[PDB]
Amino acid sequence: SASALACSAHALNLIEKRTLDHEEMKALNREVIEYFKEHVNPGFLEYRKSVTAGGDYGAVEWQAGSLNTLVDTQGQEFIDCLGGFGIFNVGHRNPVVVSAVQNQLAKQPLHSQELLDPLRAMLAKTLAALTPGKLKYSFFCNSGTESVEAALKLAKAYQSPRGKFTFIATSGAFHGKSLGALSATAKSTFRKPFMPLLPGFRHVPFGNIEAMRTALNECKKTGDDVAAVILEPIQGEGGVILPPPGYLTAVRKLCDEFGALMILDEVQTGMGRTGKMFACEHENVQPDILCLAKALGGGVMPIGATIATEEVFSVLFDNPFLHTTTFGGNPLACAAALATINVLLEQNLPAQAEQKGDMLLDGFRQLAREYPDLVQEARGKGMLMAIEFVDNEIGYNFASEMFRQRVLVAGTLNNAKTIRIEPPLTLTIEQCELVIKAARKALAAMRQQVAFYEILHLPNLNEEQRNAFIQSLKDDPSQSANLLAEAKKLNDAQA
Amino acid sequence: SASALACSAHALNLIEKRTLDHEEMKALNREVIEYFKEHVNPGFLEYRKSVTAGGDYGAVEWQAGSLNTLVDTQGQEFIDCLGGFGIFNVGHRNPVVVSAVQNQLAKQPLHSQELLDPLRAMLAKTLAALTPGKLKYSFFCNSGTESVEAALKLAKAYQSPRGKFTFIATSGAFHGKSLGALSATAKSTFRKPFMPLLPGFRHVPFGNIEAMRTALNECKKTGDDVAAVILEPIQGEGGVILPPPGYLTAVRKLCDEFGALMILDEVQTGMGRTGKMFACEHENVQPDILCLAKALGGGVMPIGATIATEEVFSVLFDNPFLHTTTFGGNPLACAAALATINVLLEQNLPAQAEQKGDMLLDGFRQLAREYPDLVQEARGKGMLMAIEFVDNEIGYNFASEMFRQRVLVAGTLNNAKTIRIEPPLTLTIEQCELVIKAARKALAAMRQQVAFYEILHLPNLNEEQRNAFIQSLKDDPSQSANLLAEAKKLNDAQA
Amino acid sequence: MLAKTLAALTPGKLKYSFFCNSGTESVEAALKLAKAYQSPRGKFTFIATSGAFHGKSLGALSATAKSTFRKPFMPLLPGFRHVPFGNIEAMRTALNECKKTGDDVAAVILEPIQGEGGVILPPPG
Repeated sequence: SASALACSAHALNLIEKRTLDHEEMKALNREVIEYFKEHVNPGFLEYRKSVTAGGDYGAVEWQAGSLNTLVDTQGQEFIDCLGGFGIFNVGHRNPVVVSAVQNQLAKQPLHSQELLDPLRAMLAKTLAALTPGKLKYSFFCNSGTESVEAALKLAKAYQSPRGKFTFIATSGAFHGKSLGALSATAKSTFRKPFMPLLPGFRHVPFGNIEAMRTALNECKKTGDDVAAVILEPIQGEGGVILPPPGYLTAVRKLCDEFGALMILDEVQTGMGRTGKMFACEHENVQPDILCLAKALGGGVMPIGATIATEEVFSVLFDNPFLHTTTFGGNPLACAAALATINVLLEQNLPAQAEQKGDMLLDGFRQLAREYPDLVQEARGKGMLMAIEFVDNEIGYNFASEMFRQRVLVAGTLNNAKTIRIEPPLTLTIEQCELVIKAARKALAAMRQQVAFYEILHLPNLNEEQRNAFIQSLKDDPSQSANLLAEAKKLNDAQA
Repeated sequence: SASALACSAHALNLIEKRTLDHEEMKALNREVIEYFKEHVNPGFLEYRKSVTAGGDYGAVEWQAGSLNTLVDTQGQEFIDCLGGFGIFNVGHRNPVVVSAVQNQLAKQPLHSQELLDPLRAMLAKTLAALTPGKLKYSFFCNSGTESVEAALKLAKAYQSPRGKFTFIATSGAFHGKSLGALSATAKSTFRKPFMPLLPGFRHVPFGNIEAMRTALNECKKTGDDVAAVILEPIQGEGGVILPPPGYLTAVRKLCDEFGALMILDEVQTGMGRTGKMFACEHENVQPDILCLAKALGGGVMPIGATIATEEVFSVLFDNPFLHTTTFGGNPLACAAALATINVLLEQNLPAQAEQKGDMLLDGFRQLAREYPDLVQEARGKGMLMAIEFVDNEIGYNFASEMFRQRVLVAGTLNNAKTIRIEPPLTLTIEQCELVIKAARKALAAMRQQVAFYEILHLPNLNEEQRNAFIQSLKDDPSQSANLLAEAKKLNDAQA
Repeated sequence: MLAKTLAALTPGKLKYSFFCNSGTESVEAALKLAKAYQSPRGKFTFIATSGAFHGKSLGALSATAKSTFRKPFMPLLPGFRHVPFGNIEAMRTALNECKKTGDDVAAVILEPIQGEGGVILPPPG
């Protein structure tokens, strides 16, 4: 349409604005819907349509409200129970993190890549102090998938001179979408269109120590000895799947036995979300390689980190350029990360995550037994929780109904029936009660709805006998579950 | 030793400081050397030793000086002829980019991942306006290697239902170090320790249209039909290798003929460095997929972009989650990118890059004819230039001698004899002449140096006349050529 | 007796014989010899020629070049490449590029005259 200069200028004018009048708002929303349709992806528009009602599919981000709230272009405020799928552990625009990023921005945002940058050393030292056991050396990148790529490359550089090439992952796992990481990721629909991927990747059931022992033993028998095992301590996109107690310990023991490396993917569970700094600290398990991202950026910067023992990381000492990345370890990202570690440790946000997590999960379990017609079960650990519903449509209506009540929730990439609850660790108790009540009203509306459909498909009743039921349902919506009871109580007698 | 909290607190105290006293500086440099040794990589310390003399290996970054200068922890100012290997096209802490990043930081740094974020739409529209031909849809990530990963995955999703799986790259190419991108990258030492990589990747000589035609025709004959060809318009890491005029056009025609996709990797050559916004505009060639990073962040943010035609990008419309990335398209990075596009277009920095590039390359070629004993050839296009020396030791001494004169230069990952000159496009004419003069003094010192060694190693010489010879060598450097001859004149006469 | 006879009958240092039952099996044994010799030396990729035929067992089929013979059974062995038959510069290019990228060639396999290609004669030398 217009020249690139005009577009950029308009964009900067809109970046400098702090509030919008409604004709400004309507024009901007119309613009972003158009440019999403013609330059980003129209599929996204259809998806949000499936998780909203009416023009709610077209809510546009504008600004962080408070630590735990987001404000769209219309001034509507939302409680964030999504947390960017584990990004905003210390809330939105955390004053400490914003302050550090602002100071380093005043000093120097990106490094020369040639001279020694001090914040990379400081952050590496901090992470060595913060990680269990012999985890000592850190490599910095910009995303979770990049961290997993660095983990895989470390394992390969260490194990290939030892005649081991095959990797074991678990079904339902997610480790990123770059081709290397995608070889470990387990969701069929994510992988099939891009096959062939890396050779020698195998998957076993998550939480099943005997299956994994079988895989390692068979790989040894056939000469395809396993270089590394990679897993999440708790599967995020699988629907917040908790392994049996002692699973991580048994996996460590197994890797020690077969001489395979243990790669723990804590991209989602890390930085205090599960009640401790890292999920592996629940069992005092130290992997050979640990993957971090998301929350490590403090909800301000993109960052990833791959920490390893000196024994394995030493494969990069002779040639320090064997693995690099363009922006990795830039001063802005490092400042963000250091500020985030400081905030988490000074406010003991892991413990808070355990308390608030217990409270929210208590509420969700009570709602789960009150609504077994819609909720299958609620699960979680710390502030990483999920509610699995009976259908996908049901969980869809839940996401929509929560969005209408201005509480942000979203689904899970590998589980279509599950809705995740992943709010900031700074979520207040008041907002905890508010989100529990919001969930209650959501489930109530959904029960009314499923009753309303089920009454329409019952075969053994006349054309006007339903209309009395629909009528009574709508203007007197109180006889609800018990009403549905009445409906079938006539349908089965008329059968 | 110390807790993570103490380390973080110290790091933030140091982020808030703007200058360092002498003893604070000595303690910080000692700290950063230690933590690099024990937590980052000791190999880096050895590398910087190989490109410096004495404590120069231990210069620590601190702050951007001006648009084109960097200041270490000791207050020493360096002219940046490295530009972060193509990152700082608009200089360091560009006021426009810093301003946009600060405004968006005041609103919201990272997006929810659920709602529509407006700056992603704005940037996608801007890039559609700025890119040649039918390049229309953009996917945003955080690095060059991620952009190449998205390019490969687009090609795979498009070509796998058409029975095409193999990829053609070129020798000397660099496309990233994530395993997917690493399958395309061509440098042996980067790839061997991590094999096996993706199957079906082949390489042909860069700039050789008949070799590539041979590869495609043989792949068709054997049923391994090529899905895509990926190449840089000018190989940056290969030593700034220029293809014959018309090569890119012929590659486009060839891909059109065989029904393969053309992936142009402009991670390094993009954003005005080669005298035009994209290098592909020199021949008016539109690829199917275009890769951007580095300079697109304005030297403030990490960002990557993969732009494609609707025909190819439409493979993600039915399932918009088929390829995603955690931080991709965050508001901070988008603000940076829009600011950079604005700066480049408003100050016509591409044309400036052509002018200053021509001037610097003229100077380097003159120095090349004056010093054929050290310089093999100088080459470049716009402000992407390189000087290839006779050996690696020579180019090493050049990098060191330029570092001592406080001009920043570095080598190229795929070429050990070549030193790249990649300064900001905002480099001023005064600094251009200063860099030419610095190169002259460097080459002079290197010639006097090689003379000094050759005089030092002659075996048919006692100690007295050797002391006289190097004494004279110091006291009259312009006689360097003659005395060395004299030295051998005598080293032969007593053999 | 047959191994000794073949040693007497073959040019130069060809000395040891392995006996199988078919051409494709002979090519399989050739490939396995090359692999066992070159894998401890860090070389894995094989170069064949277009129009070549070396058998239809999967190993040999990786070297065989006819599209219709191979496509329905892909994926085959990794690291097999083809260059035009009789073109020494193309093959030199393949070997040099394989060395540059760290995919060093373990072996080159070819017929002295391509039978199924239509009795294709290479240039003298």
